[PDB]
Amino acid sequence: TDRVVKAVPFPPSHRLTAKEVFDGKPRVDILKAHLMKEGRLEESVALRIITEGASILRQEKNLLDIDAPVTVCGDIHGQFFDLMKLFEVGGSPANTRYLFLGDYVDRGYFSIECVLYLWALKILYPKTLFLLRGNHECRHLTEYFTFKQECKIKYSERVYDACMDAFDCLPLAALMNQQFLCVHGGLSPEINTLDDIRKLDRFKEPPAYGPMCDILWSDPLEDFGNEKHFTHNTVRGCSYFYSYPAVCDFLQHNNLLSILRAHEAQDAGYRMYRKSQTTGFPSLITIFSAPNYLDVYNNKAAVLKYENNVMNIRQFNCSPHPYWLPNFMDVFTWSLPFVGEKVTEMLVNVLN
Amino acid sequence: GVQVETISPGDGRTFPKRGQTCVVHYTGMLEDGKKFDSSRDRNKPFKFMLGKQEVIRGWEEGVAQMSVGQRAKLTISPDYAYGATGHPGIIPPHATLVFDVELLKLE
Amino acid sequence: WVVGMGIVMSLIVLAIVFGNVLVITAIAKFERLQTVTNYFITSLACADLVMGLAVVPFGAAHILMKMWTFGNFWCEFWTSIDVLCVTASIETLCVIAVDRYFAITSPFKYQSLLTKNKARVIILMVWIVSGLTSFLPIQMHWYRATHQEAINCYAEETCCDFFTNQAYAIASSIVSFYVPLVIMVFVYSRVFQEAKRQLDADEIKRLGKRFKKLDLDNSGSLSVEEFMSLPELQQNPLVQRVIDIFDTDGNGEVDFKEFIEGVSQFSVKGDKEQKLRFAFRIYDMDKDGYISNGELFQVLKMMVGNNLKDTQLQQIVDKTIINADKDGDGRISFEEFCAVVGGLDIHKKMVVDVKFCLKEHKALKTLGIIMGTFTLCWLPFFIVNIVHVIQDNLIRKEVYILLNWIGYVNSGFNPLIYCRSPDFRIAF
Ligand SMILES: C=CC[C@@H]1/C=C(\C)C[C@H](C)C[C@H](OC)[C@H]2O[C@@](O)(C(=O)C(=O)N3CCCC[C@H]3C(=O)O[C@H](/C(C)=C/[C@@H]3CC[C@@H](O)[C@H](OC)C3)[C@H](C)[C@@H](O)CC1=O)[C@H](C)C[C@@H]2OC
Ligand SMILES: [NH3+]C[C@H](O)c1ccc(O)c(O)c1
Repeated sequence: TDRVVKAVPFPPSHRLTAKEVFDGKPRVDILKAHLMKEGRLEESVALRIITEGASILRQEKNLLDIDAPVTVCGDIHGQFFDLMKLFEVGGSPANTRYLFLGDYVDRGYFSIECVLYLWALKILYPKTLFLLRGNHECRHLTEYFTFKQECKIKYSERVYDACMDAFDCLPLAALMNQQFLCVHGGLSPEINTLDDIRKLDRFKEPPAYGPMCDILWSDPLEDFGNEKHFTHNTVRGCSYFYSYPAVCDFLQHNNLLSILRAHEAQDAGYRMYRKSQTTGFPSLITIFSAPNYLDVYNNKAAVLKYENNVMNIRQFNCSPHPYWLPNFMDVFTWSLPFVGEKVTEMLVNVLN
Repeated sequence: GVQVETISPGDGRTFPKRGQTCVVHYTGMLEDGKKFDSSRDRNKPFKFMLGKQEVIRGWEEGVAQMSVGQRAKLTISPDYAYGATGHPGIIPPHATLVFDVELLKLE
Repeated sequence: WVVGMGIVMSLIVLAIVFGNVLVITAIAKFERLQTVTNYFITSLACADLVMGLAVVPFGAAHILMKMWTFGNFWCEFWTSIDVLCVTASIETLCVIAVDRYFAITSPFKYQSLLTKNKARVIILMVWIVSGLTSFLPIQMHWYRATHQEAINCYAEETCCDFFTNQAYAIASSIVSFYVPLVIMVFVYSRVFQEAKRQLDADEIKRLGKRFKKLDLDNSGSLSVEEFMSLPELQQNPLVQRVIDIFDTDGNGEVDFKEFIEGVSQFSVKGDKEQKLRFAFRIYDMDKDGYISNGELFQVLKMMVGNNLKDTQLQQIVDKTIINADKDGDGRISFEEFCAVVGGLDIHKKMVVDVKFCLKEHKALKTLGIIMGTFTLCWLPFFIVNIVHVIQDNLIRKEVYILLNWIGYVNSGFNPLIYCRSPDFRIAF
């Protein structure tokens, strides 16, 4: 008939042409409640949102200086329906502030919606929600993975190009409370003092080598305390490992306490590395705030929270979501070859 | 062709007959590990019958060698994969595929 | 009585106008019945609509009031429109006949050479030739005789009893309804000859033998249980659907007349559009012309079995339909389908070893019926005219008008013949 099974809700089929999402403060609650409902937006309003977000982000420093009571968060990877759960767990942006360390886009079917929501929320709140840059925000990884096809199907490719031109301006260091450092990857041999990341320009796509590429791609050893820094890695094959002496020397030369990062998925959601004997806080902390990564690992996410010189960790849980076909195929392209094969088989069998 | 190199082999006293249906949780990729489909992104096993030719022949001659519970890892050549024509939408032509099938039950 | 005749003429004019306008709208609007043959049909419908609307009411008023108070000029105009409409209809009929002959004798040449522009050009050419042949002699007064009362009716405004010049009658019957008549008769006779010979070209006979070998019930038609007799045809999921594509008559049975038409839809050299249309027709579970959500879900539920949850399938179907609607109806048409699919190149995957194209056999009996009806309705009047040429006038003046009215009334016969056709029936 009209609908064989009706218990499942229907996606609204009317776009929003910049008249309700805006006011120029953008409206957030209705944008959430319409993106929560598998809605959509007009193309021009999406361009306006992304361009405004780029304009606010470009004026920001290259090494963000953040105040104390923050709520650090890990890499999302397009899990929109868990991004809201993150927001209801760690307090809504009205009263508490956020520091998003890692990437957002590839390896998920709701990445454009996630980045649209995050950048509208950044437009409305410009000094109470800080964003950082991850490795999945380039022209190689996104085209390789399922983001370019996502923008091509849902929206026009011009949205994709604007989105890249606006990802290319995020900050990358984000010092925190004059005690911590909050990078997406880790240190680099070419970077020794904090001022060394106050110089290089971030307005270009990360190279395959150098100081920037080694801050978004690096990865620490799994055996801290290994017998004797700059050993290459094989998991990425694009940057350097770094052992306990490297981090310890970095924190001794520059008076800090710890570094945070958001690559290595943790089944508990977080990991505090080997204890630093100098002070007593762990030198390296790994966050991860994407539950059910790739829908198979069946982990659980986590959200660090820093307050009153105490880091307390809020655990997390998954959440259901709608279903998309792999690589966004409509049912006609999905099942037409099978239809042709079955018709041809039956006819070549009936004739003889 | 097709080669099975088990990871966590299980009981080998049961083998798939020609007239039975095998249930598997396949998690396929391309040769470089770029995952394109999985049966754990859905909460549902994949059920297929031998003899009848609907699965690619690589499954037909690569799942037969397995047993109950024996997780494996299939390297399907372009001869036994979709071949020259490929599949519109997902798989480019002349593709070598890698699967992670796991036979669980037989009905 | 006078009132009864007036009511009859009013009903006849209303029926003619309504039917012709219905046919014109059905051809023009649906954008699928826009074959060149359908354009010729539109020209014919325009011709007989013009004749109906303009001529029939006024001739009715002439026969009713017994006095024609409209004018000498208006009389000339009316008789010339009459002659124009009859000649135009008879010429477009033979144009259709020759078109069908060329389409059957060599399908590829007609498919490639003839385009829409050529159809418009030839239609306008034949219309203007007939229009010249009808206007030019009438307005220049070539037909007025010497008989004194004929001159009186020429002078008197009331009288319009057509009067020949003893030479105008002969020249017009034999430049308008005797050359095109014989042409459209023997050309279409050759069309039947070629169709009958082509239907038995040593290939269809093998299919007939296999058909009779597969027909277990020996009733002359194949039922569904007979198709699941084949041990490797039963396990097919989408067998039922294909039966419902072959079963175009709706009776529940497939017979040799439509089995070959269904199989001939697939060929090594068949048209791409035919195969794409067949692919589309799998999803139309009611042949309504549009793919609903219930149809697009019940078709997919018999292929995926229970490998996807019900909710996941419904969600992806919803998203597909929402992204495919280019007009807001909520159901996909064939144009939207050919916008979505097309580029996959799936028409190359539906191939069967048969080599014969029985495409131009679906529109042969209806056109023959139209030609036979037109000849049967209009020939008696011209034969009486050729008897009456000579002043022998064996009996006339009150037989001669009833035959002109039998000729007039046939313009309503075409829409009925069209609605007898299945696609035109569902169109209306
Ligand atoms: C609704 C109708 C479609 C119907 C869909 C389902 C029942 C759902 C089922 C989970 C399929 C998945 O749909 C989400 C999806 O599985 C893949 O992702 C995949 O990992 C794959 O390669 N598999 C699946 C596991 C068995 C091996 C192989 C396959 O042989 O699959 C078979 C296959 C595609 C046969 C091809 C057909 C084309 C020929 O040219 C070719 O001949 C060489 C043989 C499947 C079982 C078909 O029998 C049935 C269907 O197709 C494909 C990449 C694309 C495929 O969607 C199409
Ligand atoms: N009223 C005249 C009748 O319709 C008719 C039709 C065609 C002719 O060539 C003709 O002379 C007369």
